[PDB]
Parts: sequence; C-alpha cells; structure tokens
Amino acid sequence: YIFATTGYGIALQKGSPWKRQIDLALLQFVGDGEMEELETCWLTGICHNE
Amino acid sequence: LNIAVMLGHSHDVTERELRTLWGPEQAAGLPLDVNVVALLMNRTDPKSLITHVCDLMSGARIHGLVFGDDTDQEAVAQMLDFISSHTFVPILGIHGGASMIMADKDPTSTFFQFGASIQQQATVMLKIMQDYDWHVFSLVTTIFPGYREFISFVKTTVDNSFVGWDMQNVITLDTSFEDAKTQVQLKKIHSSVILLYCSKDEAVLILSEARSLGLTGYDFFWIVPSLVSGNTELIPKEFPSGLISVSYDDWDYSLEARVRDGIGILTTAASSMLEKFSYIPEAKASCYGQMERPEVPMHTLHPFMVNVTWDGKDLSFTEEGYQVHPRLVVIVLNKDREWEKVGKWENHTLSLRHAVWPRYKSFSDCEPDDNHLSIVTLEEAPFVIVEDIDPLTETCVRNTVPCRKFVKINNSTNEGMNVKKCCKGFCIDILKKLSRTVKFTYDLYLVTNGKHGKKVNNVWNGMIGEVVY
Amino acid sequence: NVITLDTSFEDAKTQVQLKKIHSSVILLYCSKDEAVLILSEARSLGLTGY
Amino acid sequence: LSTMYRHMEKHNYESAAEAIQAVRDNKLHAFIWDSAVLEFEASQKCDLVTTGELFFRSGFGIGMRKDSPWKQNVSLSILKSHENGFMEDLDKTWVRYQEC
Amino acid sequence: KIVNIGAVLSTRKHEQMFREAVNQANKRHGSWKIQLNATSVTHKPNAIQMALSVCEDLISSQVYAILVSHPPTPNDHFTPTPVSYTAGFYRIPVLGLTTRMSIYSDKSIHLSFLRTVPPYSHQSSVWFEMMRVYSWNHIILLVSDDHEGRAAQKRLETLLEERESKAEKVLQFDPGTKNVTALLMEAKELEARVIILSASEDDAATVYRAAAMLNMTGSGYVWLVGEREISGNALRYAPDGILGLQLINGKNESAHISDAVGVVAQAVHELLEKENITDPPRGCVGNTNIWKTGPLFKRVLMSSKYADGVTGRVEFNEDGDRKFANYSIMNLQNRKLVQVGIYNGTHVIPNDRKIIWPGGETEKPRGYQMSTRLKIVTIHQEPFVYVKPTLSDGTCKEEFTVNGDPVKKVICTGPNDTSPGSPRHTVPQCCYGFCIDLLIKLARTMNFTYEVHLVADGKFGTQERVNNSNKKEWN
Ligand SMILES: *[C@@H]1O[C@H](CO)[C@@H](O)[C@H](O)[C@H]1NC(C)=O
Ligand SMILES: *[C@@H]1O[C@H](CO)[C@@H](O)[C@H](O)[C@H]1NC(C)=O
Ligand SMILES: *[C@@H]1O[C@H](CO)[C@@H](O)[C@H](O)[C@H]1NC(C)=O
Ligand SMILES: *[C@@H]1O[C@H](CO)[C@@H](O)[C@H](O)[C@H]1NC(C)=O
Ligand SMILES: *[C@@H]1O[C@H](CO)[C@@H](O)[C@H](O)[C@H]1NC(C)=O
Ligand SMILES: *[C@@H]1O[C@H](CO)[C@@H](O)[C@H](O)[C@H]1NC(C)=O
Ligand SMILES: *[C@@H]1O[C@H](CO)[C@@H](O)[C@H](O)[C@H]1NC(C)=O
Repeated sequence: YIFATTGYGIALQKGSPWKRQIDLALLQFVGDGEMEELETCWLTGICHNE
Repeated sequence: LNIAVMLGHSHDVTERELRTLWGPEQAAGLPLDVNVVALLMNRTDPKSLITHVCDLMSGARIHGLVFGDDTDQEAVAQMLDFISSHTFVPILGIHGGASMIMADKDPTSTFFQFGASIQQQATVMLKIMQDYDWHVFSLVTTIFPGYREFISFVKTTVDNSFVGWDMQNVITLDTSFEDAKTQVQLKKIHSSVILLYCSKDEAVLILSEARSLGLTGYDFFWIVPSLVSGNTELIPKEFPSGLISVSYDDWDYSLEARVRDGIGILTTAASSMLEKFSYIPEAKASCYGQMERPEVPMHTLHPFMVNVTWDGKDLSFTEEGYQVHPRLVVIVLNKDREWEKVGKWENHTLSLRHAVWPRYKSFSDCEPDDNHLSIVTLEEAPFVIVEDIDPLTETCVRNTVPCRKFVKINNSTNEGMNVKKCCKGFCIDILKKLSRTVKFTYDLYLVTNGKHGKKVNNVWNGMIGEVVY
Repeated sequence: NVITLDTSFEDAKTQVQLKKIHSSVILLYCSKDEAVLILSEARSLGLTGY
Repeated sequence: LSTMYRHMEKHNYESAAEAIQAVRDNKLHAFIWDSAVLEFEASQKCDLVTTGELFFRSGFGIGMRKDSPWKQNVSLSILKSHENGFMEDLDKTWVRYQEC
Repeated sequence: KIVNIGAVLSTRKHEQMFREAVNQANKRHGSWKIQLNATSVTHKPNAIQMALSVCEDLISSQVYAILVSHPPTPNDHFTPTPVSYTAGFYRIPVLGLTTRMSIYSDKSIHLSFLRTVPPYSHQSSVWFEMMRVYSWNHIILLVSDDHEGRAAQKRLETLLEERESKAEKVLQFDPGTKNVTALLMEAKELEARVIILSASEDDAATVYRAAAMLNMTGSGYVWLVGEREISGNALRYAPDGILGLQLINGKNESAHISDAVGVVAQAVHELLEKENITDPPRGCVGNTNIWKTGPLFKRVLMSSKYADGVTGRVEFNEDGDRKFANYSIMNLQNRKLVQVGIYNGTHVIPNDRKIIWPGGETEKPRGYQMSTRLKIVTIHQEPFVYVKPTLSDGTCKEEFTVNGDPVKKVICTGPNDTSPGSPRHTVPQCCYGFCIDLLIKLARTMNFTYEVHLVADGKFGTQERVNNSNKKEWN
C-alpha cells in the first residue's frame, strides 16, 4: 500500500559516462541474484507471524 | 577458345608445356578447344610483360591470360590489374609476387586471384579461436594500408557473434621508432591471447619489445597474419616459435595443380559464356591503346564467375574477386623453426584442427614453466557430465570447460579423436571457484580404461594409474 | 613476493622484473644513483599513474 | 539448473492466451509468467491459483532508442503520475477486482 | 652529386616554364652545389607509347621522383595509375598535382604516391568541423557505390564515432541509375533535415534534380555539397542555398609545381648524406630488383617541413598527403559564388557576408523536427491490453467502468490471425487497457501523436539463431 513505490538508485552526474556501465552491472546482479543474501542478513525482519 | 599461360624458370619448359596441353584434354571437352601459349622467362619487367601481352593478342586472339611468378613483389599484381582494366582480359593470380592481394578490383577490370582477403583470414582466425576456446582478445594494430576497415570488420563480427568475446579496446601503435610510448602502449595489454595486425619490418621490433617485456610466456599466445608469414623459408632467429598463421603456401597444392585449377576455371567460364551468348570475344585495335573510345559492347565476365564448378569443386569468385572456398591452410612455427600444416578450410568453409594444444614454451628466453597441467576425470557419478558440442557455432553455450575423450572408431583399432566435450557439475563448479584463487590453466581429460579400477598385476589403472605414471 | 633486482645496467631483465609488479602501492629499497634509472624505467613503463 | 531447457524447449506454445487455455483444459500442469498477470488471472477466474512466493523479481518499463530526445521528458512525466496518485487509481481500476 | 627529377606535363609551355623554374630554384635558398637537371615528358594519349617513353626517359636517366600533373582535358579521365604502378616497382615516389580522388589515398593500391592535393577525407573533416561549430545532431549521409565515396564515409564515421554520434541513415547510390525517388523519400521521412551528397557531377545533378520535384529546396533544409559536385551543369541546375567548397590556390598548377620542386630541391640534400643510394638501372631492360631505400625516401619526404610554400608550412599525414589545407566555403547567392567561409586550419574565420539558406530563410534552421509522429507497438497482454474486433463503422463499442467513467479506447492496427502460415490481413483492431491510458496522458501532456501497432509473431523479441547464425539480429 505504498503511496509512491519509488527507489533509491545511484546519484550520477549530468553527462557522466557511467549510465552505460552502472545500469548494466545492476541488471547483471539482479539477473544472477546476488541480493538475496544481502537482504536476508541486512533486513532480517524479526516480527513475522503466521 | 584461346588461352595463354605464363610461367617462371622454377621448373623445366617442355614438361610444363606438355602438362598444360594435356590439362583441357583430361575431361570437359569444350566445343571450341583452347590452345596453349606457354613462355618461361626469368625476366620480370613491365615492358616485357606488356610486349608479351601484345604478342599474345597477335597470337590468334588470346582470350585469357595466366601469369606465374617466382618473386614476392606486389607491384606486378598492380601492373597486371592495370593491364586487365585497360584490356578487359580476364587474368588469374597464381603463386608468386601476385599471390598477395591488397588493391581493390577496378569496376572496369576483370581480375580473379587465387588469394584471400583479410576478412576471410579474420573469420578463419575467429574459427580457430572458437576451436581453442580462447574467449579473451587483445587487438594491437598499427597505421597500415586498410587496417582501419579491417578493425571495423573484426569488431562488427565479434560483437555480432554469440561467442561473447572480450571487450578489450584496440591498442594501436602511433609510429615506429619511439622507444618511450611503446612500453606505455604495451602496459595496457592485460590479456592472454593477442591478435597482431602488423607489417614484416615492424614485426621484428614488436617481438623484440615483447621479449624485453616477457610477453612470450606459456600462457600468452601470438597470432601472425599471412603477409608477415609470407616468406616461410625466411625465419629470423629473433622470431619466437608458436606464431600460428594462416596462408595458402605450396604445401599441398603445387604450381601444376594451381595452373590446372586456373585453366579449368577459365574453360568453365568460357563454356558458360558460350552457352549464354554465342559471340566470340574480340580484342581492341591495339594491346591497350586509346586510339578509339573504350567501349565493351559484350557483357562483362563478372556475372559468369558466380556459378562456376570444376571437378565437383565450387571454386567460384565473389563480386570482389575473392575465392568462395579458398585453401587457407594453418601453419604453426615449430620449436626447431619449421612450418607444418595443422588444418584446412576448404571443407564447406569450416575449420579443421589436428587437436594439438600444447605447442608453446620459452623460445625467446630460457625459463621453463609448468602452468599447464592435465586433469583426468570420469563420468560414473552425478558430478561430472560430458555432452557433445551443439552444431550451432557455439562452444557448449555457456559455463563449460573444454574436454578430451578418445572415441573408439572400430572394434579393433584404438584410435580416438580429441573431440571437445562439455563439462558441468559440482566438481566443475568447485574447480571454477578454485580457479580465481589459483589463477591456473586447466587441461581436462577422461579415463580411457573403463571405471576407476584398482591395483591389478601391481599396476594401477584409471585416474590413479595416470597420476602414478 | 620480493622482486629483487639483480644488477644495474641491464636494460633487458629490468622490464621482465617490472612485469611481475601488479600492485597499487610499491615499496622501494634502492640507492640514490639507481633511483634515477629505476624511475626512468617506471616512467617508460608508465608506473607513475594516479 | 541447465537441465530445464531439455523440457522447456519442447513445450513452448505460441501465445499467453493459448497457454492459459491449455492450462484451463488440463493440458499443462504449470506455467511460468509474470506474477501480476497470474494474480490477475487467478482473481478473475477462480479455477486457477498462483503458487510460490517470489523469484527473479523485476520491473517493467518503456523502451526508446538511444538517440531519442524523449527520455527525461517521459521519465519526469512517469514519476509525476506515480507520485500524484494516478498509478494507484489505475491499478485499482484495472487490477483490483473481486477476489476468490 | 647530380640527380634528376621527372615530370609528366600536358603541354610543352608548362614543360619549359617548369624547367626554367627548377633551374632558378637550383640556385636559390642554400645553393650548395649543382642540384637538379630536370627532364620533362608529355601526356601521350596512347598508354603503351606513354609507358615506354616514361620508362626510357626516366629509368635510364637517373631520376628519383616523377611530377605527374593534371590531365589537359578535365572531361576525359586520363588516370595516372600507369605511371604510379611503374614507379611502384622501385618504390619511386610520385608527386600528384590535383589528383583529389581517394583512389590513391589508400597506400595498398599505390605504395608510393605522395600528392600535395588533399583527398576527400579533408572535405569530410571540414564537414565535421562545420557540424561542430553549427551544432548539428540529426545528420544523414548519402554515399554512392564508389571507392572514394566509401573512403569518405569511413573517414566521416571514424571522425564522428569519437563523440558518441552515429549517422541516422546511410544510403547507397549507383553510377547511372535515375530512379532515386525511393531513396529520396526514405531520407525525407526522417527527423534529419540536412542532406549531403558526394558523387560525380552527373550523379549529383541527377540526384539534385529530384530535390526540386520533392520540394527539397524549401525552407528548413541545409545542403552540404562537395567541391567537385558544384562545378559543371550543377551551377545551372542548382538554385540558391548551396553551400559548396573550394580550395584556395588548389588549381594553381604553377604554384603547386614550384612548391613541389622547392621541397624536392632540399629533400635531395636531406637524403643524399646516407651511406649509399640505390641508383636506377641504365635502361628499361636488364634489372628486375627493388630499391632498398624506398622507405627511407618516403620517411624523409613525409617528415620534412617547408614553410616556403604558398599555402604555408608543408607537412604530410600517414598517407603522405596535404595536411591542414586551406578551405574556402562557397555560397551560391543569386546564382553566383561568394567566398565567405575561409578556413586556414583548425580555426574558424567567419565573414561579414550573410549565409543564405534554401527557402529564403534569413536564419539557420535547427533541423530538429520530430513531427511528434512516434510509432507505437503493442503486445497483446490480457490483463493490460484488451483487444476486441471492430464493427462495420470502424469504431468499437463503448462501455463504462464500475464507477461509470468513460473508458478510453484506441484504434488498433495488426494482423487478423496470429496463427503462423495464414493469410495475414492488417485489419483494424481495437486494443485498450492500462498502457493506453498512460499513452494518452503522455500525448496530452507533451504533444505525442500515438499510433499503436501489433506484432505478427506475438513475441517480445530476443536474440535468435537462424540461417547464417553469425548474424545476431533481434526479432
Ligand atoms: C521537454 O520539455 C521541455 C519543457 O518542459 C521542453 O523545453 C523540451 O523541448 C522538451 N523536450 C523535447 C525533446 O521536446
Ligand atoms: C639533363 O636533362 C636533359 C633533359 O632535361 C637530358 O637530355 C640530359 O640527358 C640530362 N643530363 C643528365 C646528366 O642527366
Ligand atoms: C521510380 O520507381 C518507382 C517505384 O517505387 C515508380 O513508382 C516511379 O514511377 C519511378 N519513376 C521513374 C521516373 O521511373
Ligand atoms: C510538393 O511536392 C508535390 C509532389 O510530391 C507537389 O505536387 C507540390 O506542388 C509541392 N509543393 C509545392 C508548394 O510546390
Ligand atoms: C598562382 O599564384 C600566383 C601568386 O601566388 C599568381 O600570380 C598566379 O596568377 C596564380 N595562378 C593562377 C592560375 O591563378
Ligand atoms: C593563414 O595563416 C598565415 C599565418 O598566420 C597567413 O599568412 C595566411 O594569410 C592565412 N591564410 C589565410 C587564407 O588568411
Ligand atoms: C503542445 O501542447 C500544448 C498544450 O495545450 C498546445 O497548446 C500546443 O499547441 C501544442 N503544440 C504542438 C506543436 O503540438
């Protein structure tokens, strides 16, 4: 129910030649799945009930 | 109807004349038989060649010209192209000075050499790299005639391929005799396989720089183009061994075979022209003069060089005069400085390899290394699986390790070709994980004697026996 | 590992020794006279980067 | 998990409508597609159900050519629509419906 | 220290005047000792006789370079290929007068050819400089199927790729084809409004004739025309608004010959101090070898600098051609040529005269007209794209949501049947849903004209393997 499901991203510079590499690296990491361990060992929501 | 051939002084005259006479008489009897006008003279000068052209023009209207050569000068090819352009007479390129092709064919010229363009050499090198599973590139070039378009072609070919080659940028040398910026340029090279687009004169200095910087190690590989390796008999002591190159030197086809192929192609073209149009071609008033306006009412022979087949071989030519199926034999510099054939390319434009990987060591210097170690594995457990490579110009798609397996041919013979195989499983993943920590090369083999085995007759078998021995 | 230079005025093995250097921070134990030549070799090989 | 292609390639259909029709007709035991589409289909037709929590989570987007000068002017408009409550209203009017 | 320099010249008057010039130059500047005893030959129309005369009068006369000049008749070709080919046997350098064709630019065809006339690569560099100083983004290129055109296109691509810019569309012409209407309209249906031509005079005329037919000479269009494409009938067949080019002191045959001989008169001294010199044979018959000092001659010629030339300092590129040549922009005003843009090199020197443009505009058109015609492709997705057949009136039925609001609908275009191997018909469909709402929002906010289209195969499109699998093309 988030009003604005935005994100964080990376703050680049106007005209900086990094939009052709940073986005590709992020997409590769998402596809290969290197964030599951990070989100499990850095978010670790304790309050879970079922 | 009238074909002339020019030969050097390498061999005798009467035997060459007899063979040229017997050539067209072997098979494919044309309705209009072609004669033979063969001359053997050591002299190679433009005035002599133009006088010979005039004489053969006066010689019962010779329609085709075949020129042999023994030197390595490229100016004779240029003058032959000029003569063809100003005479509209098809001339074929044979072994010798005209072997190397570097000038674009004139639209009004009719020339078809037996050589191959660098683009074909580029894709042959790419196929060799695919066979060797060398996915890392290092493109170092220099300012040379037409090398920029070669770089553009190789880039637009590697990026368009599904192999997924390395994205290493092109490190082009600025000018010769620097001694300061050359080391800076060589610093940026951090690859394992390096492709060279260089000249013969600059090859000595670049190899000396590589030897000084120690770039001739076991892990590093070198690729030499055809033009540098044109003089096979000329092997300087400063050239390290292992310089793999591709050419079509007289190792499997001789001058007689080349002239047989040329006369066969000419006869097929003449037969096709006669079938299309019933008109005997005629020359100009002079050899190549401009007394009258240059006009050719008859159609050019370029379209007739597409559907050409001789003795079941499609030895045709493209619009640029390049051979559709060139020889392109692969020559590797031996340890004792010799060139040997390790494959061919005529098999439907595919690549053939003798499957001999380790052929490089410390040639420039004296420092042995043990960076290449063989590994033996079995396929009896759900941890190692070997699969046939998919026939879609790809090396087991992705996440694979090259493998070797002795596939038995007959129930008696025990000869096994080194067929590349896939490598996947838990052990393969463990080895790949260890690779980063050990930065070591791998040579993966398979057990050729059943299962692992045990000590039989005080002799171990399988992987244990291979390790012991 | 320690990459020890053999002797001065080689011009051939010095580049081989410098090839093995693949680090970012380099410690030098050298003399004043040989410092000029080693720095010239580093400049030729471009080891004085940012 | 490279063994999947030994079965996936031999059962590829032509369209999502054909795939869902086959699933409804008890042809395919399972189907793989985006979570939102499957959830909407399950909500609209109670004969289907969605299993699994999440895997390979991603997002949609709008694709333009690299030389198109309409990148920032479209991104700003999309963000304005997202922050002005248009996206939630569209989701309610096109995704949120009766739940089985 | 006696050397000779050959020269192929159109007329005997030029021969004698250049002989007098070289005789005077032998005593000018340093004038250490006897320098040059020049020999001149004429352009014989018969190729065989010309080649024999050149061999006899140059190879046997102890010469080191050949001064090949422009043919007397501009209409006729008289290609200088034979003399360069003959000089290539001994790596003999040759000095070109006004051979602007890019055939000799590549050293593969002619190993020894050092001309003082800049090739069309310099023209491409001038066009790139004009683009940089005028800030053009949407640029298309028209190149005919010729070697010089291909070389110019390659040079332009190499010079433009460094600024992460690539030509939107490149088309190929033929030497003789007249039905260029399809290519012209293909260029018209593009965002770029700048057209540049590079071909022969006849090809340029026959491709510019259709420009008036398709109203390509109107306002908002900029034409970049080369130096050789404005001459001839192009002046009569081209109205105002043509931005041509011209080389200052480029056609000055006497000045070019004087500069070349002044260069060689010192180059000979700069090369004669070597250990040995490979003298030519005493005749056209007897020697078949090759000089070993050819690269040395090429290096000493290219590395030498001469500020005494009319155009200034004389330097050679990697191809041994003119570098930083003086270019003059010609503007066709009232069917007359006016010199406005004069460029020494790597520097802009604007003039007070106004630069007119086609269509009568007094200001530079930006050439950025997207026309808001953004083609839209939509994939049939059930939760997001509801596709229904249309009625006989061309409009689908109108329904309402749960809240009674009018549901927007967009006319859809696509195949009638998605089954493969069927007679596909592009009947009008009617697709509506989630994406069309945001599309309409974008259209009403930033002035977009959307036209949704379907996909015949019904696939998003990824890399696929087909016949000739080396071609990785997205489907
Ligand atoms: C984007 O919008 C701004 C004003 O908000 C406008 O000036 C600009 O021209 C627009 N971009 C394009 C490519 O039209
Ligand atoms: C000098 O040049 C003339 C023609 O210009 C020629 O006839 C003569 O043989 C030349 N002499 C020498 C010594 O080269
Ligand atoms: C040019 O070709 C087109 C084909 O698209 C044809 O419609 C047109 O009539 C042709 N024009 C001329 C002058 O031949
Ligand atoms: C534009 O070109 C068309 C032919 O395509 C012609 O009929 C029309 O008159 C032209 N417009 C003007 C204003 O001349
Ligand atoms: C060449 O230039 C000189 C002076 O630079 C001039 O006197 C002469 O008239 C020019 N020749 C031509 C043909 O314009
Ligand atoms: C180019 O510059 C030189 C020196 O700065 C000058 O003598 C010459 O006149 C200039 N060229 C033109 C066309 O003004
Ligand atoms: C752009 O949109 C505004 C919005 O009202 C409109 O007034 C204007 O006419 C539009 N301009 C163009 C060129 O479509």
